[PDB]
Amino acid sequence: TYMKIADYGQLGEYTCDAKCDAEFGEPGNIRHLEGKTYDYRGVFCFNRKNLQ
Amino acid sequence: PEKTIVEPIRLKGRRGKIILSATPIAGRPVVFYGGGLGSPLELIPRPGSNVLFFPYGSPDRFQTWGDCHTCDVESQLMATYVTGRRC
Repeated sequence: TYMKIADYGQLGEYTCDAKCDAEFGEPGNIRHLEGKTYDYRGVFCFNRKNLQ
Repeated sequence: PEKTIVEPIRLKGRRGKIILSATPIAGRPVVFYGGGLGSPLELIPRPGSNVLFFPYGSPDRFQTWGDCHTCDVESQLMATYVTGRRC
């Protein structure tokens, strides 16, 4: 499992002057993905007479 | 008369003596197939008898190493000819 940053998002605008205030903007986003591991198998046989 | 026979052969001997149970006619090539042989092969019999010598030099060997549906045992070797007389 691993993290990912979807987007940083915008934080803070070009506010005017003489304005005792500020703006909260818009926070980013962090997702948390994950993944498996798959197996691969097989089988094979002989007759032990021609093998000998 | 003029019967035709397809029959399996069970090899016998270190020189490869094949005994047929019906004495092929006279000069028609009796044909051996299966048994790992890549292609059917023909041989002339001796007139009146039913003993053949398998050529030690084998033409092909279509082996099938590794298989779990039949344990690649073998396909058995057959032989095909015609017997009896004409008239």
